[PDB]
Amino acid sequence: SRHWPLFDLRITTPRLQLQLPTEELCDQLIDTILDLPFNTLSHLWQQLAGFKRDDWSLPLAVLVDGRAVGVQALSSKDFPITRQVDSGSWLGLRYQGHGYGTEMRAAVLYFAFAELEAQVATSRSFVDNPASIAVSRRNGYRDNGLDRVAREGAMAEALLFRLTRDDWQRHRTVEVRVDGFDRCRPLFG
Amino acid sequence: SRHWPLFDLRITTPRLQLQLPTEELCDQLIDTILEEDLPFNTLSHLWQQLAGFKRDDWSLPLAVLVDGRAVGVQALSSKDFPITRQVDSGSWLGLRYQGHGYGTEMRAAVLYFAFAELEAQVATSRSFVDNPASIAVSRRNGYRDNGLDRVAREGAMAEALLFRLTRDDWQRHRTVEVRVDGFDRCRPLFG
Amino acid sequence: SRHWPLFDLRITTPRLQLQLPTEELCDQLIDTILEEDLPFNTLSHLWQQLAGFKRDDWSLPLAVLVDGRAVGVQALSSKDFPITRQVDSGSWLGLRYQGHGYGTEMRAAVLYFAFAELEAQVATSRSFVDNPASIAVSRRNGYRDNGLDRVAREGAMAEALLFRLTRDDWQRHRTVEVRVDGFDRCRPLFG
Amino acid sequence: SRHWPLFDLRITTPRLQLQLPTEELCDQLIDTILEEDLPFNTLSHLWQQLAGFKRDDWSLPLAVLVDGRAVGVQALSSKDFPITRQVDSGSWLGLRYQGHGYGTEMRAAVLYFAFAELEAQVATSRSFVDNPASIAVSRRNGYRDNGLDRVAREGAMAEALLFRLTRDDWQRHRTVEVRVDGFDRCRPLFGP
Ligand SMILES: [Sm+3]
Repeated sequence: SRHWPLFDLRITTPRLQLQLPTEELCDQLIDTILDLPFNTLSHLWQQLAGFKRDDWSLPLAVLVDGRAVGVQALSSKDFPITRQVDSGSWLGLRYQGHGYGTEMRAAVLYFAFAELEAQVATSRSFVDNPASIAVSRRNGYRDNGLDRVAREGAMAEALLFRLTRDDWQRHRTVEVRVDGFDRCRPLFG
Repeated sequence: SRHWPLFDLRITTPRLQLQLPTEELCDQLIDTILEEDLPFNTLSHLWQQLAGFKRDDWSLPLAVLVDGRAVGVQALSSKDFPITRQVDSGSWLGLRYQGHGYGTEMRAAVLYFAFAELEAQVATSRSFVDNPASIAVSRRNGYRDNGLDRVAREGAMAEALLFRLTRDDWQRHRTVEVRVDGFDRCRPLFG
Repeated sequence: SRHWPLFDLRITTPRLQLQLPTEELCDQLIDTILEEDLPFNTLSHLWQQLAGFKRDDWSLPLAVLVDGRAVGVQALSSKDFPITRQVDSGSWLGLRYQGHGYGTEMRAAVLYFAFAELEAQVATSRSFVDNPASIAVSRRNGYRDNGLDRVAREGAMAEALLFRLTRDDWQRHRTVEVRVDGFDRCRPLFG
Repeated sequence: SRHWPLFDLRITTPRLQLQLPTEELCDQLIDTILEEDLPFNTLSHLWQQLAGFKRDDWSLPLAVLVDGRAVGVQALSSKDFPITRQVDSGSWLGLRYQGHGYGTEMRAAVLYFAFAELEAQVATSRSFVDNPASIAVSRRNGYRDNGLDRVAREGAMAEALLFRLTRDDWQRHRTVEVRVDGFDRCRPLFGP
């Protein structure tokens, strides 16, 4: 939308551009994924609509050559107080195995640490998703506990991760640029 | 969106087209309203209605187009529709588009959709007692009185008129020519 | 509870006493209803209503006592009361206590509390069309017809008649002596 | 209530009795806390937890009694318990009642309930880094480190240590004798 400055945020790496999904990018994302189409829109709509200073979720479309290939989300409750963010992500099947996962994580963590002035970033992976765990290792996260949840009716264990600003800085390798954030700054605090 | 059949629904009258608001229509609708927090408030509300559709609890905000331009919104909603067969409506129309009878026509459009396509038995609406435009729309569309209510509006008491229109009353007295296109693929979502 | 002044409220009529249900009274109300999920569902609903009390959104589920036995519930509730000055009521009465004039006495009890203690200007109620006893109680107490609503009830459509009672209509029709105790300490909670 | 079997559950240790708070016990717990909005805030919170019980999402706030006096609450919670077999706990103890070893004993009580009766596989807890007592309870009860969090607490950032205890570790190292009465009837309430 042209009535919401978060739509003008761009985060760019040498290979990727991240931005809030417009109608066109959402439909590209659904093609990438392909009840699922509506569930995907519904979820993105609800995240966009629920943005508040003290409870926000930014689902960023990840673009390779201008094409949406997945989503890298950043979120936080009580950010102005905790200075802690959490992330989640998915990447289309045919785009996995090319290091986009690591690069797109790098991109949101730069945004978090350099623009939002976060002090900690968290993530989690199912223990049977080594690719996502490898992304966390590469970005310098430290193990931060075990959790058990219901995943499609069966027990799944999740590994939790913690990345401080200092550890982030020591481990970073990806060049990241942020544009459009000046008008957005008042939304976060 | 190209991945949700409700976006292909079209309701057309002699002067109007109603359809689910796309990204472009939402932004046009916000342009109309602005004729600070209001833009996000508006997107947020539309987004939550689009995302919240459930067979047993839905709201359908339809952008109202006059010669291409989004001039306002005519909504229809219902909780437990398959059981109640009762729908409710609410609406707004940009100030510079008021006084042309678009209000009456847009209400007639969703009533046709509710009765002819959804097979509703009853449609309801409400107006603040000091909204003469909405009250006129209801009278021109042949609704019955259905009660007097009171609510809080901006920290003060506001009285509200309730309206009810039944399917047979509508069948026998309706006068607006309405066409619905793209409903067959939507049909399963409602029943 | 000894920590919430609403528990000290007493409304008394010639044959009835109404009060917020304590633990023992909730359990008697459940005894009454049972003339497997039902006990917990009742408990859960009463707890949630007790817990949800807010000045701008409250529900008062009053146990109705005949000779010490909890026989039914006469509820009063209101959203934005300080602004609207309007209250709503609902009730149920155990099967074997029906047909003895308790329904009208229990409505008179809460109506007096609303108009004389809370200083309400309007009281509303609704009754399903297939509940003529409850309809008659509304007519007996002076309520006027105020619309029709359809809702889902046990997976089937049930039509409700809505009722409206102004303070003047209340006054004109009131016959039952009502006394209210323990309200002074509750006063701040309501406004 | 005499219409909800969870009220007939009793968990006892050498010094303590734990049970779901009746109306009288809620009022004693509030008396203990008071040693303005606080009474109703407490009632409303207990009422909501009592009412919110579902197989797939429950919270069990247990009043802790020392010779009939209500000194605190030891809670046990789980979302999707029948699947995860993981429980979480939280608790408070009246200022007057701290430093007597009740915190460790009350934790031991719910752990035994969780592992011996609910057949939990994992128990978790968290403590603010500036709550040395709660941290010591987790350590005395054999929990291991399970990470670091930050939360907003009264408008300021507060760090919390997370703790995790497995059934095996509990079985090997538990020390407190615990008795649980009134659980048989409650079995179907916790299973699918
Ligand atoms: Sm009729």
